[PDB]
Amino acid sequence: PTHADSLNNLANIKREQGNIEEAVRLYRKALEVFPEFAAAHSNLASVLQQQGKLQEALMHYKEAIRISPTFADAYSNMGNTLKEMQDVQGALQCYTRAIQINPAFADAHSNLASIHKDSGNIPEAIASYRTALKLKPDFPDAYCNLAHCLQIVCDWTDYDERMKKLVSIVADQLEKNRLPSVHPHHSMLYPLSHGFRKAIAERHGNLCLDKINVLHKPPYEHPKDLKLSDGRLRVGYVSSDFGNHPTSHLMQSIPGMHNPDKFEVFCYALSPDDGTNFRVKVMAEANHFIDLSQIPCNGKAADRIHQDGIHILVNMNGYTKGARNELFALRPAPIQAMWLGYPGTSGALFMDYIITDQETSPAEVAEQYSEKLAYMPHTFFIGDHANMFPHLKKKAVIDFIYDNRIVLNGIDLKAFLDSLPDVKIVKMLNMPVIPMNTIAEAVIEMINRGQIQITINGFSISNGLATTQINNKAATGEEVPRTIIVTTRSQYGLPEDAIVYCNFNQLYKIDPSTLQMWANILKRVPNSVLWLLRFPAVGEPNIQQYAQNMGLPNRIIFSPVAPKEEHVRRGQLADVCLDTPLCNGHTTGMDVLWAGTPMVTMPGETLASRVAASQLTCLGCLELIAKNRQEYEDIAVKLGTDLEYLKKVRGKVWKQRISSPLFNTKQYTMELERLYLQMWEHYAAGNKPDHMI
Amino acid sequence: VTPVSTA
Ligand SMILES: *CCCOP(=O)(O)OP(=O)(O)OC[C@H]1O[C@@H](n2ccc(=O)[nH]c2=O)[C@H](O)[C@@H]1O
Repeated sequence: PTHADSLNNLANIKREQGNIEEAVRLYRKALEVFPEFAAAHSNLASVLQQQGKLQEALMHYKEAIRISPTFADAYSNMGNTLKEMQDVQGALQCYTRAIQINPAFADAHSNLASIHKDSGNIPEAIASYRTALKLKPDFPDAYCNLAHCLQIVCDWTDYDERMKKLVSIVADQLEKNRLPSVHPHHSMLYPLSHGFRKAIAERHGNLCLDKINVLHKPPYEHPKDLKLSDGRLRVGYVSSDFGNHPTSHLMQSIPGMHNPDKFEVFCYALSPDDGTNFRVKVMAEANHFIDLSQIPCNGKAADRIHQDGIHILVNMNGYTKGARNELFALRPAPIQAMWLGYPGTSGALFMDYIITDQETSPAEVAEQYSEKLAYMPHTFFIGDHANMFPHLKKKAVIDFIYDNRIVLNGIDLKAFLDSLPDVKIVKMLNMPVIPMNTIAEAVIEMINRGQIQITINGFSISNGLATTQINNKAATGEEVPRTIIVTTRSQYGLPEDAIVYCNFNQLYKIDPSTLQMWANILKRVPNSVLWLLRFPAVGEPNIQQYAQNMGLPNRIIFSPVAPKEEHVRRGQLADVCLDTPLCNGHTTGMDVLWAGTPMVTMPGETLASRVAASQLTCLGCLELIAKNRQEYEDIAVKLGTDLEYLKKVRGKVWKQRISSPLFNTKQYTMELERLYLQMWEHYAAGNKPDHMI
Repeated sequence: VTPVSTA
């Protein structure tokens, strides 16, 4: 019993150090000496949970509770295990039981708060975190998770004080070599130093290294040349997001456009098949597709990669949901590169390169990254919009001349227009204009009444609000629409006679400084409106109130989050997109540019704050990039007042989304291929990774 | 319903 206590206490310290194998051995020894040791069972369970041995963990949590029925911490931690098994009901039953046993138990309230947040109940998550902090005022995990909840709903009460405290918490945790409470993916939202952001990432990367060290794997032996692969470079794309996810919406065409004479493409899915066409396409077009979600053990999964003989292993998750960076910690390939899916450094020694570009990641700030910079020649960003939304390549309008009040798009648009009596062609290449006649009145009536669809001259004419009722795969971007679609300002309650500024990002990317810039722009441009999304809806009244305090009178119009195709299509109704400087639109940036909408941006220092500028630079619209806040406001106001200049800039975006490299997936793949061969030839000549420009 | 990039 006292012998068991010493073993348990030692195990606890071994665990804090990341010596997982030794911790497990010691807990098991403690239980051998004292079988009825509830704390030892619970501690062993927690380390088993950390290793992914969820059923074995459960068994030990239950044993702890059988021994001590009021062991609130066992229930709390059992709840986390059930949550990891996707058993939300079981998780809530355990958290609520823990809180019933001990209502003053801060950790349980914090765990309950997290599952509320994950479920989409932000107000209850906020409340539970505030309870946790009331009970234990020094609780870094709860404070930082609360800070993100408040960010999500644009609650900026004591914002500057909150930001200072977050930085203080991180400093203190890094100085004591604890895992920081700010998640790496969230670190770009807070005014932390580049050193601190890199250090956060590094500590999270180290969790993966600790988990793989239990396996006792030697270094893998890596190919020195391309002899076994018939002169083909074997590239492995590892992602949890081959499916309906923004990353597939960016790169689903890339695997299939690789040159099979020089490349062999392996796609390693970390997620099961979600039934979507995105997954179908990558599975069909990759040379090889391997479902690693079927191989939960990271040792056997990493062996699976090494057999395939991969030269370049590409990490598309970083520290996003579904990552299995334990696979990369094992180094099953000689070159390992970060690409596209994660807008930051891994901070980890097991990743060699980050694929970026000179606009996103200039040489100056190379200390921000642990990896070496590998530059793509234009932008590292890419979008599959040309393939997914080819019906948006051309448009027509109805003259109720405006390009963005009443818009038609469709694969068969040309044939429909050719069936109409008096269509006017406005040169920009050109925009057809349907004059106000009986046919135009039929279309406007469909929209006003909220009808799903009509037929004109045998052509199917669809209401853009009803896409999920007509073809749900066309709504998600899984299929191209087979009808002509109508999109109007009146559908979204937008003004017919004023400038529409838009931003379609999640509201967490907005901060007080940003909303102040936007208010300043709106005050300078009479009648204009700012179009935002209910992303989530509970953020709306906070935004509206802070805007009221800055002096804005119904100048901000919210719309619901839409299905993918509608979201992209409705961007055609805006005049100008106002990008979020804190963290730019990434996928959302590509979406707005595909509609022909100019985006004003102010590049910061973080990778996440510079993506929009890189997109615009590739597009060829340097005039939309601001060097400071005054320039951002001046650019936006000029676009909203100088209507000939707006027309020119919109025409430039409309043309250059086709003529520039930005959406050209073939050109991108070929450039990516050149970069892979540089990486390979550099390594084949015995060299360590170095920067590449 | 709307997938996003998340931590
Ligand atoms: C991994 C980062 C993806 O880029 P980012 O611009 O940060 O976008 P997220 O917020 O992670 O994802 C938004 C996601 O939602 C789509 N969308 C937005 C708005 C809407 O009304 N309907 C949507 O379908 C975007 O296209 C993007 O995929």
